[PDB]
Amino acid sequence: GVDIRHNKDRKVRRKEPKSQDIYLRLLVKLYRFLARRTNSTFNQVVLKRLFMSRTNRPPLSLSRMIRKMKLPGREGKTAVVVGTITDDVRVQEVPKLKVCALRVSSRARSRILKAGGKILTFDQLALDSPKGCGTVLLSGPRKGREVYRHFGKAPGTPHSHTKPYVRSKGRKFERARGRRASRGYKN
Amino acid sequence: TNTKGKRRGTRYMFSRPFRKHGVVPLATYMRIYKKGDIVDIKGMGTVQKGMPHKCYHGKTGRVYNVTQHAVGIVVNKQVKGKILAKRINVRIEHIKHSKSRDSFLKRVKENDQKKKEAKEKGTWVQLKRQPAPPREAHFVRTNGKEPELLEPIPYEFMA
Amino acid sequence: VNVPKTRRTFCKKCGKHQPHKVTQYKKGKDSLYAQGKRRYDRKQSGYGGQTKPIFRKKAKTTKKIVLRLECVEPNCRSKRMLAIKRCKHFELGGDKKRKGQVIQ
Amino acid sequence: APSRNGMILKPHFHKDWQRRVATWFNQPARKIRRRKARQARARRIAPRPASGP
Amino acid sequence: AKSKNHTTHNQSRKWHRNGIKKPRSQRYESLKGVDPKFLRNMRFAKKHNKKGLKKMQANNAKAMAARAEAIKALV
RNA sequence: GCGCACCACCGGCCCGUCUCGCCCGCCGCGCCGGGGAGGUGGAGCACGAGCGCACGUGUUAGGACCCGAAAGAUGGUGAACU
RNA sequence: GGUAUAGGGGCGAAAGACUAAUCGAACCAUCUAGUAGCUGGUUCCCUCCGAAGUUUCCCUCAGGAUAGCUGGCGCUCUCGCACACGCAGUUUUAUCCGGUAAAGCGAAUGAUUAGAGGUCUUGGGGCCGAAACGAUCUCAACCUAUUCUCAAACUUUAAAUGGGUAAGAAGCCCGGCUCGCUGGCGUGAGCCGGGCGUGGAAUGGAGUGCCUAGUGGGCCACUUUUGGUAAGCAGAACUGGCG
RNA sequence: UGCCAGGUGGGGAGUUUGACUGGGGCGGUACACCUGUCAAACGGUAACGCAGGUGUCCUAAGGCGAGCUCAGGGAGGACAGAAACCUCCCGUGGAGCAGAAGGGCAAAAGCUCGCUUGAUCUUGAUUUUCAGUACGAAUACAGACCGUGAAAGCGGGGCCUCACGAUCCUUCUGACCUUUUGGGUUUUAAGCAGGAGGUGUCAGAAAAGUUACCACAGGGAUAACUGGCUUGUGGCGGCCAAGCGUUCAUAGCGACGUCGCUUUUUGAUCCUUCGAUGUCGGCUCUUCCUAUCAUUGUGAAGCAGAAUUCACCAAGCGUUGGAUU
RNA sequence: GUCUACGGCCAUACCACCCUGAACGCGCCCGAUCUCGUCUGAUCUCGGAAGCUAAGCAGGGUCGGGCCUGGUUAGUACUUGGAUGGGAGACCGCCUGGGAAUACCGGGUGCUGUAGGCUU
Ligand SMILES: [Zn+2]
Repeated sequence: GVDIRHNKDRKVRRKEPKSQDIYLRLLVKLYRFLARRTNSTFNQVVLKRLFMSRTNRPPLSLSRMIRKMKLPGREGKTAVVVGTITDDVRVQEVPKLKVCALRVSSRARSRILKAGGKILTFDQLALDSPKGCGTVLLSGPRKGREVYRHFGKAPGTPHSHTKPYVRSKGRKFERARGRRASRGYKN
Repeated sequence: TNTKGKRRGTRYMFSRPFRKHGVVPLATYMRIYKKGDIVDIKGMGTVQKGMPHKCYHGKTGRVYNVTQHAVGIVVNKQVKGKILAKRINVRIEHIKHSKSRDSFLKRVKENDQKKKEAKEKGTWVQLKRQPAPPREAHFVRTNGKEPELLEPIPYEFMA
Repeated sequence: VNVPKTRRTFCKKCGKHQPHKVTQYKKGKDSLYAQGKRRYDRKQSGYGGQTKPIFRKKAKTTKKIVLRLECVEPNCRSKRMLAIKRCKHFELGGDKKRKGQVIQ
Repeated sequence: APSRNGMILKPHFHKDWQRRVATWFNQPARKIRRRKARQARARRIAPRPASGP
Repeated sequence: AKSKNHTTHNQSRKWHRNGIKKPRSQRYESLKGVDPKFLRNMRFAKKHNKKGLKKMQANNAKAMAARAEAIKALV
């Protein structure tokens, strides 16, 4: 006879990756041991990000990684990205880097190796710095997907700039009553 | 069903009190308001332009915009699912300064004074307010005169 | 309602306040060659009877009178429609009523 | 009935499309037949180019 | 076949099931709803804030030097 | 202290539109073209995240979870009863 | 017995009668698995969470859409890893809001009883009078001090309950810049640099983004209350239950 | 005769014949809006609840600046009287502000004057039903042209709360506006922006009846039976006592008031039943109730006998034959 | 002690009657040429300083009316929450907290800001 609301007693956070691939599970075991032994929170963050789904770890662009490493203070530090590193074609000068990532695109890998940089996997990063010392943790833009453009306040509402679900943009598919001031109203 | 009129049910709210009709006093006109000032809204029947809605009567909000002779104020209104902070434009006569924040500001100044003081002395002074404590047990002196006996009054039909 | 035939008001082309001649607005002919009229005729032609709905549920008994104001100053002559609230009695220059007189 | 921000679409399945559904289970057989016909024509025109004029 | 017209019996319980909250207060609120002349003046001031940056930097350096001298005198 | 991702805000940029205004170019000097500042509208830019396949749920068009009408149309057969 | 009239047709001394046990539109096949907001049914186990009959719109009222109630997927952070920010059907401290209960009508408006002083003022019946405010009362509306009873659409007053706020770092104290706004100097706002931390009680880990089934017939009970004589009647407000 | 055009054309064909509703129909609009109450002192809140109002009107009844105070009452002055005109005083608004009501207003927001059309044009922001979407209405601003006053200032309609309308189509206005398709010119047409023509079932179908010849999918959400709560009404019984009763309230009655009982009448509700509970009477038959017509036993009188009504225990036994319907 | 000009709170300031005002000041008051507007210099405007506290105004008084603030009314009316409390009901009582308003009886009858005067 106790009044406790069991509505949110079960936490929905992930515990193991849903992927059935074996290399990711081996990395999960390694970082589980590292997080439960070492006092560093870097291992815990890396394990949590490894648990995340594909959409929750967007790819990181080479230009974004370059601009994040160019910040003063993180000189000679290894970049740790749980997603994938993708080449950026609109950048010419690429300094040498120390990048740790699950995957790297072929073009980005060629660019980094030609620039004189070094690319490491997560097991190599664990062997080098078990507690993640001298590491810069980076991630891609979470809201970069076009899916989030359709989220938020619904269209046809004042002060809303949400992209509606339209079969094909055009003159006679929208921008009519509800959007034109000359036809009914607008928001 | 009831009508959705703006001034429906405001027979007594938007009405001046007894022996206080006539010309509006000029202190309300000649008192200033700044941004972020806590102000309680009270409608006035004499002035109709810029009159706030009946739902905002008695509600208190902060000032965010000040026009020539009106004030933009954000107030919290609860409508059946949630509380929304919404901004309304209210003329000067329908607005008053709130002393609730002034009472807290005075206590803040007292705390600053009492922290500047008693610091070089080293004696830490109690700054936090405390609820009503026990009544600090004391002695009651019955000097000579004994306590007065109270006999219940017998019933009698008066009316 | 009563309105004067002259009204000094804002002019879009001139940009300043100038006098305007005031007239009441009336509907013109359909000219028989509008796109909607042509579509209506081509749809009504042939068999099938009446295609478009016919409004037979009139309720109100007045129209919003529209004032056409023509700029008096030459070289502009800019017309502009001005709307007024509903009224079932409209006139221009109609007997300004001579406030302070007798009634017989 | 629309439900919480779905795309407005108009499927063109109001006719008797099931009677006029055209399957493609004969695609590999058709490819084999075309290949055989092409080889037969090439063997017919022995010194002439396979592609043609 | 008359039905019930209107009631709000369970509405309070429905509201409080999710725990209705006050609106999210965030610092640096939006400037929507401010008079256009004031907005223009603030925009001009922000645009011209870059003017006289060296004077502000020199004044800050002088203030830092004064504070350093004061703390050296204190110690 | 450098400050990922993300939120709030301030600025900046692109296109449509309004207002005030001053100058630029020429193969054709004109009912030419270009540029500024200040508001506003856009599903926009602001160092990217999409494409293909598979699975799950929800919404529809189709027979459409299964069975159910009173009706309508097309073409044929009945005066062996009446 | 033969023959002629075949289905929106035939035929009918007329009953909507007959037309192969069917006739207010015969029978067979096809469109056709026609449509149904309406009935009925909807197949194994365990575990966890777990509702609504409410908002507004619809020729809407046995139904949908939209919010609400609900589930799932997560994500961003704090930490019993001797070292905590924020949030609340709570209370307390100060500040405002109300016009209901109550009370009043010797105070405004409306109703209303009865006596005293009033040719206040006029008028009707009357009696003493040709009449007379000359004496006598009376009934009519009014007054001067009183008196009896009232008001959901009255109120000078006026609670209990209740509704917004503030109880600090997103705050104070200085120094300097910008302003095409405002001004005599000044404002006011925005920019940068520096100094000061437990800001009433008690309990809670919080915030955020999407996919989203079902529900949109309710009923009962303490208290308040509308119509009705009353109703296991109809219709409302808070809370709690059945559902 | 062949083809167009106009008229006639339930002979024939297709279809429609709103919604709420203490069943439906009839009656009304509670269908779009506004005022006070309902409404329980934030707000919001139902009924075919109560009292009402609206689909107008205004070139002034809008906007300024100035001057006066209104309704009413008293005292006075030739015609002149209760009401014509003039003067003095009192006069918190008891007048007026267009309407229905509420709020509000006194060197006004009222009346009279003088000038005027801020009832003009254009971006946005916000408020009321809100889903926090439109429409309508409204509030602070801003950018131009203005009106008025000496000026501060006020005014982009009416002192505030109501007076109104989506898509499509048509019509008018505006740009030295765009396209009109291979290029060029001109009519025409299609475009952008701002008004109007209207959907009163007022978030907006184009819409007459009957069926007793009827049909189908459903509903006891919804009626006509019974039975359920209540007893207004019907029937029956008490309490007080002004009087009727020749005298005398209570032998028998009983006004003005008031308290109850019954479901053997009609009412109200729709709780059970619309995949069916056979819908009035009469005949036959059994049982039960007393609110007792008569019989048994008694109390009472305006009970001399007879006759008689009033009351008590009391349902054991009886409560008939016919004309009409 | 007090007056004028501009005010703030708007009756403790208002209303009725009586008494007193030394000086400045506020006004009454004298005229219509000029400015100004009316049927009338009545109001307003203008040009003045022969008379006055007569009046306004200021101060005081009324066992004054009213107004403001207290006691009484009264822990009464009412009211949050509670009970397997009473009663046939209408209603009432108790526990737990808050707490009114008339009649009736006391006190008071404007404070104050800026600038400029008089009693030097
Ligand atoms: Zn012009």
